[PDB]
Amino acid sequence: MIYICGECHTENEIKSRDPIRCRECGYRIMYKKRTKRLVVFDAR
Amino acid sequence: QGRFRGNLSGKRVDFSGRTVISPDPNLRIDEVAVPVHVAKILTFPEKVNKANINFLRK
Amino acid sequence: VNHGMSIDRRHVMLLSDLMTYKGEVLGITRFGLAKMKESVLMLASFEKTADHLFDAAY
Amino acid sequence: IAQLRPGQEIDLLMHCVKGIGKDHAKFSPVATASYRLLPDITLLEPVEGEAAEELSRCFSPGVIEVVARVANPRLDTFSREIFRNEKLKKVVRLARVRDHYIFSVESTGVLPPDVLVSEAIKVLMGKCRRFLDELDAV
Amino acid sequence: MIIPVRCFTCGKIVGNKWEAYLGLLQAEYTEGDALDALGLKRYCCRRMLLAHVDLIEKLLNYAP
Amino acid sequence: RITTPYMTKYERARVLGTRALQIAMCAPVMVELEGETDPLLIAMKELKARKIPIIIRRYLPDGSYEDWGVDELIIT
Amino acid sequence: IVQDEILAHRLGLIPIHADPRLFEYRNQGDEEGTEIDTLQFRLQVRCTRN
Amino acid sequence: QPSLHKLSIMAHLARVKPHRTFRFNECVCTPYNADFDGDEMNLHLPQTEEAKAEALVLMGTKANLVTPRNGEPLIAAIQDFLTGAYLLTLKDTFFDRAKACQIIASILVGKDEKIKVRLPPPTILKPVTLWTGKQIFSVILRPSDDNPVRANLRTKGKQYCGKGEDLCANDSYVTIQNSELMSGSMDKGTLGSGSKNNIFYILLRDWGQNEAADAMSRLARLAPVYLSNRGFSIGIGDVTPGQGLLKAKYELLNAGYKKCDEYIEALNTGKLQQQPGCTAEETLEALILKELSVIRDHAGSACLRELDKSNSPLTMALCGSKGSFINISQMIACVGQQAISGSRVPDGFENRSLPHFEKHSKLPAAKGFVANSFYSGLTPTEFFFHTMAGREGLVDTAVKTAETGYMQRRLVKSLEDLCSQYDLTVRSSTGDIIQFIYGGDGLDPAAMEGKDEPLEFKRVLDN
Amino acid sequence: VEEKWRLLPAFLKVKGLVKQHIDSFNYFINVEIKKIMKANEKVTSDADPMWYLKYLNIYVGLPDVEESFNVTRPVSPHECRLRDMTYSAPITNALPIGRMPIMLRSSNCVLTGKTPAEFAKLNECPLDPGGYFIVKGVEKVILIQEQLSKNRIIVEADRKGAVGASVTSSTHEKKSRTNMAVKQGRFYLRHNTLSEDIPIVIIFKAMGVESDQEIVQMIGTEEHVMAAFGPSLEECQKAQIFTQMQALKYIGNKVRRARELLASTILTHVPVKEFNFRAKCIYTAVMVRRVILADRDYYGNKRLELAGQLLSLLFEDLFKKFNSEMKKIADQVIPFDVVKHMRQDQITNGMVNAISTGNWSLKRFKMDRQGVTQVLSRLSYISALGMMTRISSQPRSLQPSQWGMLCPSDTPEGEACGLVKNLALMTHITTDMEDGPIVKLASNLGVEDVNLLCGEELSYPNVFLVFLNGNILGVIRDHKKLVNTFRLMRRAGYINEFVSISTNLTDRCVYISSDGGRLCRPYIIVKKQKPAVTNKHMEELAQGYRNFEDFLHESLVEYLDVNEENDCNIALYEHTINKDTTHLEIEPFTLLGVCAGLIPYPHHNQSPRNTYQCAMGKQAMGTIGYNQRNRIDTLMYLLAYPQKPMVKTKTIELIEFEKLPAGQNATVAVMSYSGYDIEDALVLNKASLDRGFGRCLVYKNAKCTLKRYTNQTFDKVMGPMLDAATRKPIWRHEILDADGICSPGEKVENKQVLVNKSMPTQYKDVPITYKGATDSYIEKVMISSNAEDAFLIKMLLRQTRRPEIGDKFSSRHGQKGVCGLIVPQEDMPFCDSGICPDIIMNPHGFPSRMTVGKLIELLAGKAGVLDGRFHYGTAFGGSKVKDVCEDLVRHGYNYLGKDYVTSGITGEPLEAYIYFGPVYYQKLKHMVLDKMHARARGPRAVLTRQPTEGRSRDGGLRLGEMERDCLIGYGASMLLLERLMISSDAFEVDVCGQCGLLGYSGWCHYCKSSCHVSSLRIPYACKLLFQELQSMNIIPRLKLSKYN
RNA sequence: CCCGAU
Ligand SMILES: [Mg+2]
Ligand SMILES: [Zn+2]
Ligand SMILES: [Zn+2]
Ligand SMILES: [Zn+2]
Repeated sequence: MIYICGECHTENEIKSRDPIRCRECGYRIMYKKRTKRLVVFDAR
Repeated sequence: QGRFRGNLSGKRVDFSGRTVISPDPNLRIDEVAVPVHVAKILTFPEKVNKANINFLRK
Repeated sequence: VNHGMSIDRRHVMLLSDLMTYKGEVLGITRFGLAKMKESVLMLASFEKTADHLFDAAY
Repeated sequence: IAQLRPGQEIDLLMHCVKGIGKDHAKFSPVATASYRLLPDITLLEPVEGEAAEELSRCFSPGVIEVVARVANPRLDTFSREIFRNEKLKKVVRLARVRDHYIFSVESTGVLPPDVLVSEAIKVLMGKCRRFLDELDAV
Repeated sequence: MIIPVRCFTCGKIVGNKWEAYLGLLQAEYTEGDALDALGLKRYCCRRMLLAHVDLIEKLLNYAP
Repeated sequence: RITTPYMTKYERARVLGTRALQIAMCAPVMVELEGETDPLLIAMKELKARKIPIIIRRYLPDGSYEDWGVDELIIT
Repeated sequence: IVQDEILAHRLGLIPIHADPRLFEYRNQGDEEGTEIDTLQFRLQVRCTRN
Repeated sequence: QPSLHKLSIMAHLARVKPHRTFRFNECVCTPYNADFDGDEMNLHLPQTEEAKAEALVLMGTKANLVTPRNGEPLIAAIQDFLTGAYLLTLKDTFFDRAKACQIIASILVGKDEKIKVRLPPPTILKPVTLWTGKQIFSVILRPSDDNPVRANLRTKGKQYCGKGEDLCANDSYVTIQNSELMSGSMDKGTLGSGSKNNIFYILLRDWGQNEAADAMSRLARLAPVYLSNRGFSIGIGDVTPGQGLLKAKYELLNAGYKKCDEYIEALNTGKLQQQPGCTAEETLEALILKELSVIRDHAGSACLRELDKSNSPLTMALCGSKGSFINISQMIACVGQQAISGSRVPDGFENRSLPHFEKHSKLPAAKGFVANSFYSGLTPTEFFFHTMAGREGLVDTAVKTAETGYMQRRLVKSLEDLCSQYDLTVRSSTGDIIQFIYGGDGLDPAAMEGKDEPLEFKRVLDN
Repeated sequence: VEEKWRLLPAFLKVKGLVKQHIDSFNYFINVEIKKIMKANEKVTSDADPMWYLKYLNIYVGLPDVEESFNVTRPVSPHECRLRDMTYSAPITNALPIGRMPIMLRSSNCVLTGKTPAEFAKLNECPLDPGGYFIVKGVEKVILIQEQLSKNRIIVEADRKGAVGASVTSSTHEKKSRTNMAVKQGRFYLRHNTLSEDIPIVIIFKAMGVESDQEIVQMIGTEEHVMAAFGPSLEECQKAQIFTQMQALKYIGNKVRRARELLASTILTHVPVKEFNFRAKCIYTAVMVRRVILADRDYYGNKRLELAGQLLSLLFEDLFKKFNSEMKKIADQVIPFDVVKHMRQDQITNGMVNAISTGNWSLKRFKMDRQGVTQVLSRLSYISALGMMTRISSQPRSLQPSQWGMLCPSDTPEGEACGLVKNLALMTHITTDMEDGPIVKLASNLGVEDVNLLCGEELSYPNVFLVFLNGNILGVIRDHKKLVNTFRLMRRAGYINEFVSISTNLTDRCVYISSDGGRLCRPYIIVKKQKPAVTNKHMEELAQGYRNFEDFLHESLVEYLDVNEENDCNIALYEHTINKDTTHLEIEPFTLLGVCAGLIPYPHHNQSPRNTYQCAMGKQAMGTIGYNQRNRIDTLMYLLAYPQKPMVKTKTIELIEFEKLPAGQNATVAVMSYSGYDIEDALVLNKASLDRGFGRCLVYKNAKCTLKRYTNQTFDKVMGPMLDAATRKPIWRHEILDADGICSPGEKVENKQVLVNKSMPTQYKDVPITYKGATDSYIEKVMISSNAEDAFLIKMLLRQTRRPEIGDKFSSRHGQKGVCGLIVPQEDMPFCDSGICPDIIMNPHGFPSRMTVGKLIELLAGKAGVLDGRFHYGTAFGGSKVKDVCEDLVRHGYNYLGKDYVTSGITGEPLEAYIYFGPVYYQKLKHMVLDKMHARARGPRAVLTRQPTEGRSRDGGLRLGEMERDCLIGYGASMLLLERLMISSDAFEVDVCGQCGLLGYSGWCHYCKSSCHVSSLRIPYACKLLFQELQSMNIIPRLKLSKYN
């Protein structure tokens, strides 16, 4: 599990039941990394 | 809101849908164009009566 | 006819003849329905649902 | 295609297919493929004496000569400014030839426009030979 | 957002005429004859540059 | 014998109402039908051929009645 | 920051100089392509600071 | 969902199309009171086979073509079809066998594809041969050869010529003989909803209801195919006043203002005669309104004289498709006095309508008169008074439906349990007689002809 | 004379739009919290009188948030929008009291002063109005309420001339309504504490003026109708021998449910008395004076209570509840901060709960104003700015006193056709002030009261009596000197600019109003026929070498409220200046709001067609802010390629609407085509929609939070259940990503699971699934703690919809239209130069609606694109047609715009010319995918067993009782049994023959004999009627019969 | 309850 900070944008490997703070920040808005699967789109 | 004026007379109804309307002059005055997705949901129980046996099997 | 709005007289010949057929002119209010109808649920589906149901149980 | 800021990626494969333009307009081989009938403008009355240069600025610029002569009619956009003049509108009838038009093909660049037209005729002929072979079956 | 790469009515390729248009407006070129330099004859392909706003340089600021 | 000899629109509706529901329960059909699978479309073929096994019981509001065969009526 | 479909739609409107009538139509669904029907393109852009 | 009359629920046959909108023919939209501006409407589906026939027979559109208030037809052409068929049956149109077989062959789909459509012989033969417009409108009433419809109708029209029965050059006098339009042009009053002498009402009574619904579903297919290839279009050239209006409106605004300056001055400075209604400063305003409505209607007549034919809002007003001649005078010439609930606008400030005018000013353009038309654009005081008079329309529809919704409810909660019994008497639910025959004659108001008479014998004998 | 419009962009920088929300709150923070401490110092208790708690000051700091013991970190407002917190700052020896939320762009918010570069790191849009609190994550506005004035002698017409002054106690504890009635020709003083309509001369003798000569001298010395005060009451007073002052308190001393010297202070309050009642008598006498000489909706009477005035109604009450509970504690533990820190819950969860649930439930002021706050509508940009300038009422018709203050055309329709107004551009609501220098100049300029003989203030012309804020302050012989001298003084700047002196000559009362809450507006002063702006001033403002507030002190611009506008001669333009002009008008397009004003040429349309757009302008679908991608809101509509309009107005530039527009501008060609455009419908083409004309972006939002319970167990987000392989469920846990939360950048079908929120009862999983109808792609997934730190997780679902059949477009003139048909491009009437249209519009929308302003946008737009220019069509001005039309001629076009087309289908040219050009078509948020609905057979409601209400709950739409009568009138009997018993409530019940009552199943419990019990067939709702009738004592005893 | 649709 790798999450991206609010504005620091550092990948922070947290685990479960862990506060969502950040390395090099304290900001608690952590988005998730984009998926790894082949996503098919239609140009219509 | 009570049972008389809203649950005994004006009661909600199954097999009923609601969309936005748009014109179609290419229909006869007696016909409404119904979308496919609605027409696959609203169903009519047609009993099987020796004339719609092959039609309902199909 | 003052407001445009043409109408058959046979509709007004019915509304007047209902309104005055039990003796006196019975205006179509909540009160005139009690003097027009005998059945309770037709009165009870109209206004004053509380009193019309208890009084017809009395 | 898109704009980026540092740390951002775009990674994608594409698939191209052969599509009719009426399926979706991204398959359209031509920007505009319109046509217009060639106009011809006949001065019924001879015009001269400063009404000619009045009729010059009335039309499209290149169309006219100055007496008044309708020098080259093909360049006329139909502003229809004559009818604002109230004097020359009785003088000249404006008209367009029916069986003489002007095509104007401008390709997007897939095929050169002299091969777009010769393909356009080629599939109309194929659309009617597709039907003439239906009657040969029946 | 970003410049739509077609005209909506005719479909002239107009997405490649944005930074070439902004490069013209950086110079003296008036709003009118800048689009005559890019080969935009009819007005429907002319409004795709004229009436367009470029939010994508502004959204990028708020997208680290 | 005293009511209207015209089949009203409320009698044509219910005669087509119940002859449709009868023929949708495998009733015997009277019109040697030609591929109509909607039971309602069979019933209008029954009405126009004037073969419907139904007698309308018309109630005068005093309580007396007056029968009327659907053969014996003037449809529109 | 450009959305996925709007990117995928804006890749659609780009014309492609490979002429047709070398290729044929896509018969089935056939999302794999058969190199007689399709023509693949790659786009890999990752920007940094200079 | 705001069901206001019997025609808001109607049955329809259902054809599964490819979209998510409920699409119906636009002739049946005035019974629903349904425009297509984002309106939604519900679709119930009856389950038992008995409730399927009760929808089809009683509530079908082929049965309820006619509203039960008057007997008028509600399902008839709206908007474009009326202004399509007026522009087609107008005297000037002529089609060659190119366009004639193209407009006619539009009417060949969907129960109509199996008829040998008979083009009538053309009405010009020798110098060029070509059809006329009205001869193609006759193909709507009788497309085949073996069609049994012979429609007959003779009536007046809008912009009626006044003198002359059918022979005057204005040509607003319809005469159909045996479903062939012989003279006249199809107005709203000969095709639309509300008139008891349009053809779809005449085809209903005389020839069954299947031929009226077919001839109405023929016109809805035919008239756009003509109009989309004829190109009826509005523009701002259709709103600009010519030269003749401006010199007419300028004098009418001056000579209409000299007198109202004197009629005000004849009141306060001296002695003014009084109308019998009230005192001064009440009949002054009623004499102001007479001279201002002189202005907006003479300029409204100055507009209509110079307005060239084939003007688009004029053509939409001759046939009554959309907007009368009042709207053309408002758009072009001059929109008149803006009235609030039947008077000049009341002073919201002290003795003054807006603080731009003077105190106790009874002047025009200070108590609600707007001088500029919508083309030349309203001015800020004029735009405010038009807004003030405009909101009384919007406010009253909010409060009327708050009352007539209740008045619909009290009415139907007393009057619901009456039905004309089989011995022609109309009784209550309890057996008590209200009427001995329904309405004296026992006659449907729905089937009733105009004048509250079932026949109108002049029409039937000529038919 | 040429350029005076420049005063408006200088006014908007200072105090114009959404700055009246802010200044009102900035007054509330920086003044009103220090005027409640002066009212509520000295917390004393009786159980110990030797201690005292005395507040010195309250400071309200910067917004902060703690997540632990003492981190105390600050917050940006677009973090509270994500973490569902509440953007608030602490309230404060020097110890905290509570926390109060701060509206954005306030004096203590973070966003003020900072550059657009710093708005990025705070993740906030610079083109964002502010004036909205962020409470519990959502963003609420306090809507401007309008109340009637305070202590106003209103002369109504209940039966004949009743007058009631709704006095509001400056000591705000109560608000009483001491109205005065006339019964059979006699005056009375009805109150709500009085048990009897007592005659007024009873009051007058109770008020100290005992003799009857004085009372008439008060009411009328000139007798002509005030003699008919005589045999009314002072005879009726004298008819019972009751001439005595003490005895006439005694009749009051009975009915008031010696003891009434005090209780006459709770009657006509704000006239002050120190047991010298002479000031009270004249104010009652003037109230009688009106009646014998004898507008509720007129905007000199309507004062507006803003967001900062309305919070001071709350915080004073919440401070008192904090205050009185200190007395309840100090009287509990004495027979002190440490018993106060738990009352940080009192203010904070008191203030926040009043904004989120919009309820001032204040029993202390007896007011229960419901729905004061509203969630912001972030549909477009102007649907946010159209909420900031909004006024809710407590009549429907437009009054002309709203000229210049409110928008005439911006209103809803329906329930609120004239009850929800919108502020215009150049307005300003006033704040309160002190009344010191107003009185100090009043008593110098000449006034005298309480020494003047009763007779003076009467029909004599030179007795204009000065009234300030509703309290009489003397009488002046010469009204003109007073009105003129105050006005010169205000212009000079000695008196506050906002105060207004107005004079009513019908009743001689001048009216100095320093009320605060008055609707105000600026005008250019016209001394003699030359105005005061002088152009050169309009040039100073050009370089900035001067500011709009320098115009005020130079006596060039005057603020006028509605009351002063009775006394002025406002000239609209320069050329309408008269001999007695008084004030002039700055820029006359400012009478329109901000939702109208967007319209080009509103002065050419019929006026009920601008009003349709003011609703649809808020419904537009466009861009929201520059932070529109970082916002995770519940429903956010975005356009793919917005375009600024070709015909802009002038209000569009001041709002900077073109900086973030809404809607494209498509080349329409108004003509009738194919008959699929009949009732306002409009044909699009299937090439522009393939080229991206108005592609939608509808962004939903699903969320969950994982709370730790009191059981000390918590929620889990355990990953997918792989079955027989690493592959996840058949499609159910396919997008989960193995951390629980679904993966961003992936599509979600129907009934696919977003998170596995599992709950402790032992774990029952409550999977948060995405319902929808169509698929949606995850764009962002945010993970945070809320205030009570419980791991909230927020999704964000893309969806793009090309506009297909059904999708409502409007046309910037209120001519909205569902897109009836989408033809291919090659079937569409191309003109000569090749331009096929996008949106064929029907020409029948024009001659009935008379929207001529649309017909000029096809002209001003078409000349605009051809010249490379944006044509101003503002209100009451802009580019005229006689110069636009001669610009088409230079580019070789028709001078009306009607271009010769040839038809696409048949190939021959069209018989008539077709109007043609670009007009601004804005797509709006009524797309048919959100409204397509059908219910075959689904959930029934648990109580009444009918189908549920709503499409979110799988629907069923109410065949109402109005449609019951339609089904009655057709005579369809068997339909109604099918439609209201068979397919709604198909129930089956058992009753018995004898004693007929509902007995369950096979036998009836009453009379156990089981033999008579015979089943019925009934709707369930009727069975629930019988069973709830029988619950009370009404017993429907059914008596069955067999089918005959 | 608000909002919004008609
Ligand atoms: Mg509507
Ligand atoms: Zn960080
Ligand atoms: Zn183009
Ligand atoms: Zn029993």
